[PDB]
Amino acid sequence: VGRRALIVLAHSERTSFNYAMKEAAAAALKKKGWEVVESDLYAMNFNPIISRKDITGKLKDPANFQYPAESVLAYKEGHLSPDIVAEQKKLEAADLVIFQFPLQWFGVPAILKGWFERVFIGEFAYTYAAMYDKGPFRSKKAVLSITTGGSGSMYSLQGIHGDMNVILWPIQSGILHFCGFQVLEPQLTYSIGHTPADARIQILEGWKKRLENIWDETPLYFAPSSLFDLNFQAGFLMKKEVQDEEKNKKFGLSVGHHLGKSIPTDNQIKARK
Amino acid sequence: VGRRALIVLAHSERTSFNYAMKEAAAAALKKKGWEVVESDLYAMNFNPIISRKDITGKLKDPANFQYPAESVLAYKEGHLSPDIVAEQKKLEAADLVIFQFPLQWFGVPAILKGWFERVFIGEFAYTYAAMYDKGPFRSKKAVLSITTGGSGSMYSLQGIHGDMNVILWPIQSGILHFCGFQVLEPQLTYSIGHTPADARIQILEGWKKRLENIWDETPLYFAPSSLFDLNFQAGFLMKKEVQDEEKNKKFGLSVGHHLGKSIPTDNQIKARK
Ligand SMILES: Cc1cc2nc3c(=O)[nH]c(=O)nc-3n(C[C@H](O)[C@H](O)[C@H](O)COP(=O)(O)OP(=O)(O)OC[C@H]3O[C@@H](n4cnc5c(N)ncnc54)[C@H](O)[C@@H]3O)c2cc1C
Ligand SMILES: Cc1cccc(C(=O)Nc2ccc(NC(=O)c3ccc([N+](=O)[O-])o3)cc2)c1
Repeated sequence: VGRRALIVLAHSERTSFNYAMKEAAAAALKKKGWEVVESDLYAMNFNPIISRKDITGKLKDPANFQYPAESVLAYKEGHLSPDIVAEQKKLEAADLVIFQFPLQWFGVPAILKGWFERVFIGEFAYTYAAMYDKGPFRSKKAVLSITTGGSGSMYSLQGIHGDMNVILWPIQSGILHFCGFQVLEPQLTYSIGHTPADARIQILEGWKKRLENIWDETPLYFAPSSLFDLNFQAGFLMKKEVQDEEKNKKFGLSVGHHLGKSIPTDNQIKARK
Repeated sequence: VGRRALIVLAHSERTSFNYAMKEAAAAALKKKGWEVVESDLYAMNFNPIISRKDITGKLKDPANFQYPAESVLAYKEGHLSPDIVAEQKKLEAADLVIFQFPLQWFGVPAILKGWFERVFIGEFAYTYAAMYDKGPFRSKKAVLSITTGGSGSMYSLQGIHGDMNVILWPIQSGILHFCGFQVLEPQLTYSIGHTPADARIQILEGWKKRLENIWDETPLYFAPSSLFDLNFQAGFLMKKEVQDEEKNKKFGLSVGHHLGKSIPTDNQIKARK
């Protein structure tokens, strides 16, 4: 159990179900003796774009600009934009991280996809040496909590919207696990434009119950980077003895590591593997 | 063949490979007698956030705000924000649509993920009746062209980054096909931070070759919405006779329609199915 957390609301409104879920998250963690940092994004009319004005001091190369390179430099010295630096020390503090938001266009709203870019800078958040489960934030846990337009049958394995494990891999593995996070199961509060008034409290209640023993959960299964060739000459492929083990096995490992086989369904939604 | 197009650069720089790819796209289409609209996003320091100030006139409900509902209303009358309306008539004009950008955090940069939200409004872009291949933009074609941090072996089926078909479903199906677009194959220009100076011309050349007979291509396979239960009582599931046809078949249909089976690999990258 850890003494700290971070919540990130990503909806304009303070009337929304997302706000209520955040205030429900707040009151829940506050009730267990956790510190609850809040990066209410829309409230702090946050910057979502990457111009060259993230870096404070002189540009090392102001002719052609690799933002990748010029950002990494700016961190280690200590002259980035301090609205990035402010948000960074919350993460160094916070053991848990909760992202509350709506699914609009099969992904996270624009204002969080700018948060991810500007804050998660190389060395700080990710390295191309310290990757995935070896990554900086490996001693942390992270959770998603989404508010969907369609129903839960639409995003089934055979709904028109297709699988939901598929829409969570880009995020839960590609961002959170890539930095280090032991990604816990997400909270899929579907079709909220239909739900009754009382069932928009049952959801808010089941959330608070869940948040009690949240650190003591077991996270989702991602093929650990102990199973891979971490050098860029072989091609960063999966280790060659482990390839033969899975050719007698029926499923994949993750969604992205389907291996052209069965997807162990609810890989990104349930944890028991 | 159509007499129009639209390109959307989503990188700050005009030195970038993305800019060169856009200028290469521009000169290519201009050479074939196509009109080339350009929404150079960073140049038009574009708005990526959704506040309530997209709608011009009075808010129908300024107590609790569904942006979904208040946006749809605002379109059909004709008093949205005109920087949205300006971008919209380009789409009504443009037959083809090219998205040039970098893959940062397993997806599209923040400034395009705001473009998608504010411009693709209900009735205009998508409907919950006219869905997918029946959708508004069904008489149009759309393409992606990406610039990646890692190499092409990393995003193989057994690389640490996992599949690339998996990272393209959220976008190519969940955005473009959902509106209508017959999504043509994407342009995966990998690891550009390593590439030699001359091979950063071979790529720019092969692009221009490809753009000549681009409309005469055959698009990617997405399970058409003729195969689905388009009413929200059964649950928007796949039609019940078609379910039995695929239980004797070995592969899935799409990535999201894996059906817990093999993924017909390069579903989102090659077209022959
Ligand atoms: C916060 C952050 C997170 C990231 N996360 C990931 C991740 O999770 N996974 C991942 O794989 N990558 C990641 N990346 C890396 C990202 O993919 C790279 O930024 C991008 O792929 C590299 O292209 P670029 O547009 O940034 O570079 P460019 O600015 O396009 O550099 C390309 C070079 O080609 C030159 N060039 C070639 N031809 C021409 C021409 N005709 N005219 C002019 N110049 C030319 C340019 O001058 C330049 O030097 C991340 C980057 C950042 C900043
Ligand atoms: C009752 C109430 C009040 C205020 C606020 C709220 C709320 O959070 N609404 C809400 C409900 C749903 C979404 N997501 C979508 O609408 C949506 C758009 C496009 C897609 N898509 O194509 O997958 O899904 C966003 C906000 C609900």
